[PDB]
Amino acid sequence: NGKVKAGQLWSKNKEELTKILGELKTELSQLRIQKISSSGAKLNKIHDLRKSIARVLTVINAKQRAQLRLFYKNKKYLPLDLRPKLTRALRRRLSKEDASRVLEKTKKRLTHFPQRKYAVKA
Amino acid sequence: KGTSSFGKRHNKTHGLCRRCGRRSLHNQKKVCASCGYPAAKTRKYNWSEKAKRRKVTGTGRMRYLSTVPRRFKNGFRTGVPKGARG
Amino acid sequence: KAQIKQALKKLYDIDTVKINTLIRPDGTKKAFARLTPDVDALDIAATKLGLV
Amino acid sequence: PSHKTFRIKQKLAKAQKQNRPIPQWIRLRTGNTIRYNAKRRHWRKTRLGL
RNA sequence: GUUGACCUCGGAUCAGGUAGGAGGACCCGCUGAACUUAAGCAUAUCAAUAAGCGGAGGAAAAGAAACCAACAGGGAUUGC
RNA sequence: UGGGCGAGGCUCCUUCUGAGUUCCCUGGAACGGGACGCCACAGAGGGUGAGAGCCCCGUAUAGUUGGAAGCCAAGCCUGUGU
RNA sequence: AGAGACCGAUAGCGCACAAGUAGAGUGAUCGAAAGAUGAAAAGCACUUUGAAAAGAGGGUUAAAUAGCACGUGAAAUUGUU
RNA sequence: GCGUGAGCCCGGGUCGAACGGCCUCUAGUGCAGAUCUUGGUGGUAGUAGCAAAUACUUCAAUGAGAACUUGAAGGACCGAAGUGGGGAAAGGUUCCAUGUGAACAGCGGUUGGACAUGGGUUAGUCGAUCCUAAGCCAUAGGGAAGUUCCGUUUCAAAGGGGCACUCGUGCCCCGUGUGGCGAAAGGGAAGCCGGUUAAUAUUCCGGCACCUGGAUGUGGGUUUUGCGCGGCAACGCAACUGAA
RNA sequence: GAAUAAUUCUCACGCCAGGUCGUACUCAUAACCGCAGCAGGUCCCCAAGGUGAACAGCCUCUGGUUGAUAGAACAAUGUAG
RNA sequence: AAACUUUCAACAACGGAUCUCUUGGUUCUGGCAUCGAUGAAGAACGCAGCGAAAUGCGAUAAGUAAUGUGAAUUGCAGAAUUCCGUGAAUCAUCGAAUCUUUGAACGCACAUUGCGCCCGCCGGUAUUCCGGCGGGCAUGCCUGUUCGAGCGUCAU
Ligand SMILES: [Zn+2]
Repeated sequence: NGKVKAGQLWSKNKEELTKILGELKTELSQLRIQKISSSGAKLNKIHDLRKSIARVLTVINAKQRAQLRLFYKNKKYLPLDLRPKLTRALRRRLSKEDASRVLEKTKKRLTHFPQRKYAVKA
Repeated sequence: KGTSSFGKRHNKTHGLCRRCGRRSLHNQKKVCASCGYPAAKTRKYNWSEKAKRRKVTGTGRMRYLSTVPRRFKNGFRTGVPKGARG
Repeated sequence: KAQIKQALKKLYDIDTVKINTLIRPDGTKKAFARLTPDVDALDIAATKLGLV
Repeated sequence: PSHKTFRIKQKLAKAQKQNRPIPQWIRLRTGNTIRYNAKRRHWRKTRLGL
């Protein structure tokens, strides 16, 4: 046959994506039965079919992740894999609001005597 | 001693180790003579500089640490570029 | 052996009486499957694309 | 011996697998310098470490 | 007697968290030699060094005087 | 002694850039020798069948096409004493 | 990332090459040798002797005094004249 | 050809891409020796030598080529504490078939445990898996600056059994004790005969059997004296309630 | 826990199931260790006939080999008898 | 007189010096600060139309998605695309995924592909037995919740 183009795979639902995967896995095994003691243009079909299964598998996984992320919006606790992964050291630094707090007596001085803008003439 | 006594050698002091793959696991002692298994630390000493370089970082696959420099250059961003399809 | 018997029934709808397995020197597993007496195996080999 | 373990059984398969000569069409590539397999092991010459 | 508190000490696959390992050129500590020199050698020297052990960062450490001075007095720390 | 706007400038990536294959001799092949020209804020370097500024990639100068996120800031608009 | 009054394959790092590889040791550990055909494979069709390896003609090339034991090919040692 | 000398210059042959004179600067700057370092090559030399384990011979076939390939017929040795038939440790494809130039088999080679291409190892019953021995290591605790040393029932609040609920989540008993690893020769539930393949079988095929675990029905037995009869006895039989 | 059936009968017959890994070949004057196709070293089972006190020595049957570089001559000196 | 030994030249041998080359070393100067229980460094086994090694990747396995460029790859074969748009490549960039067995390594162990427990679904007459699939069960410490022990102790 031919490739399964990724262009039209995006405008599908989950069920028909799972259906197409059914035949795709089928004849790959069936065609492997008779590949022995023969070799021709059919050898291009195994490399054709193997990659075709890969494309649809990624699409199904990607579609599930996007919809799952919508569910956990506006939630305090969300699963580990959906949390951002930056670095072990970067996940334990103080937040911006915590590191910017100041004491009440320090703010009083900074309000009335800040750094001024000045110039001195020759 | 000599050839006559060399024929009596059909036993094994050491076997394969689960952490370093070398045949340096004492059967009776149950400790590896190269990587220090089952201790948490890995054996390493400063009186031999050649031994340290034989198992230093960067002599293997580096499955995860090899892609970090590229990620830092872009500032550890997430998302997709503007109007990508998907 | 339990998984092998299940796979054949779901994929080639053939029933077996017993399965014997061994591991070849190269590192692959080879399994012998014996079919029930009423079913014929010679024709199943032909009709299931097995080279005959 | 006849009594073996799966770890030793697995290890002997790979050692035998990577013991056959190079395919013929390798030496016909452009800019090739490989002449022969330099890691040939024979059971009467070299003793592999289990 | 019943019942309700306080203090101390425990159980749980209770809810949420955190430490180990790698690297160790540079940096903060502990521990600690002998070869060698003295034309011998024991105090001394090599040396408050090599090896061994613990703990961090892109720098670390130090730091706003229980200081230096004896002057007509200087004024946190680090480096040349 | 609060708040809000804010030109303009600076960092990063990406589009584009001058001039001989003229004539003769040796040679398997001119990138060699001789004659005649051109460019140059560009005669650093490399390739092309032998030493190439003008065959090709690049090199010098300020501009130019498009895009993302942070800074700085000329100068303006409004409350007010428990 | 940019450079040098640095080395030019017994030099320069142990490694200019499938080098911490092949190999040795029960083990801790020890650890080499090895770059260059031609601008382009155009890597010798066909005939003939031979059981075969190969030889003699004949071909490609500017050159086979460049034939995958291949640029230049010194000395020790050897053959013929 | 020049110079006392270290050295310089030219003629002829081979080869194929860079190189000199003159004044200053700079250094990893000049080899016969060090039982010097690495690589290469001679005389000795076609020499020493290839002599333990009793021993070979005739015809035919294959082939370019046969003392050490194959068949037949003679002659010999090992002589059941074997040069026979099978195993543990160790080796790791050495097993079987077809083909073959060089190299190896200290002579040869058509042959090979060598080279090239393919194939081959089936288990409820044979082993591992289970239990402990000498011994090793966690837990409670105490030392040590520390890597870690001791400790194995010890100055410890240390466990496991049953039932019913629509539903897990509710009840009720006992309590001196409470870990793991460690044997292919120790302890241990169960398979025998015949045939079969170029190469495996107590496994494959045919026949005839056994053990454990889990569910359930018929036959027979017992009971209205509710849980069997006989023999003086040693005891017998197809069964014949039994928790802590 | 029964008098009209019930049965916790270790009796006979009948129904279902039994996972995982090893299994080729040598075990030695050529397949393991001694730098090697080395007169060395390396744990067990089975055990025929005659002579004879006998697993002593000598000959034979089943089974297994005929494999250790060869041809010609017979001085000295040697090793063994 | 030959043979033999020695010296020189010509050509032919053995061996790899000399001359020329270099996608490699060495030293100095300049810029930056980024591993890991959200499973690191290291180890094992696998994947190609024809592969042993190196390089790359993990049963989605000599790669997949997305963006850019704009016609290849090449030892052989085969097709693929052909720029209408539905897009070659061991291309460049990289913001979404997969990621076997191990390793600080974490149910108990390991010289064994060994032996267990809890919860859910699907089969065999099955809450208890057998099989398949998915999710769990290490230690020290902090905050909070909950259930408890003791004439340590307060009031009826
Ligand atoms: Zn180890």
